[PDB]
Amino acid sequence: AAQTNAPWGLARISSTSPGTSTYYYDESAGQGSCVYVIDTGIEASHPEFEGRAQMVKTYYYSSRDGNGHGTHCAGTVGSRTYGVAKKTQLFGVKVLDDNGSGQYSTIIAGMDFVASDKNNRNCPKGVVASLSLGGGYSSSVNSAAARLQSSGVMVAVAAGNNNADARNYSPASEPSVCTVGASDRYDRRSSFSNYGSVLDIFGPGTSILSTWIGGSTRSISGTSMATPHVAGLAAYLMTLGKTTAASACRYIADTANKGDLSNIPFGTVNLLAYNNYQA
Repeated sequence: AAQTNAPWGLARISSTSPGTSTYYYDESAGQGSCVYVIDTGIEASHPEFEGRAQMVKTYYYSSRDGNGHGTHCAGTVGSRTYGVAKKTQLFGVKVLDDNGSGQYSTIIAGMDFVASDKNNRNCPKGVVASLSLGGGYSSSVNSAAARLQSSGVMVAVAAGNNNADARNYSPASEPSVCTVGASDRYDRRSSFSNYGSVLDIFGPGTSILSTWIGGSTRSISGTSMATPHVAGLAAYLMTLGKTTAASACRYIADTANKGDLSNIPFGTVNLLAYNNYQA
């Protein structure tokens, strides 16, 4: 595969450099892994999702996505035009309101609806969860994240958008998961992006074009945009044999673009999510 004049995010993860405008990948393309987008929900009726998106769970009045973010990121996972893994199912938990917010009661319950619900679904390839969310540090929410990973669900968390050591932010801080940071298109860790010991890989977080509520397709920045790429790739890869739910992060890191970002602090890993598709 070889989708051209692609978003900058997708093209980048297929490329050892920035400055390429075409996305390259395997014909597998996510067919048979599943991904759990944990955020404001999936507008599954989007023409981009071709039936692959759905609302498995919602802790609020409706499954309905009325922010866009849950849809946006969902696209970056498994949209056909904007997404990393273009043949994967997309299982929406709606843990967050349209105010743009929620509780750890819900958040955690979302982590843990999935730890089970994965069962109910079919992913002979493996499952990926996207923590499209983060707050201050809290030791429940981190436990949850672990539990979820512990339970064979490849977890991807945004490092955060506070321009701080992630360690003061959860679920990002949890050792077991893959904590993701953002890069701007010129191989620069993005301004908002958090950092430090904990972070695993980097992704495209910046200017990221993807799906949106009401048929549209817009472009927002954030380290929560970074992650569905990584979950996307995780799911793209776990589908390929190349790794297991546990081994994703440790693979993605072993396979990344080494010393291929700048504006990287001390400690903080210098690696960038690479898909490794020698086309």
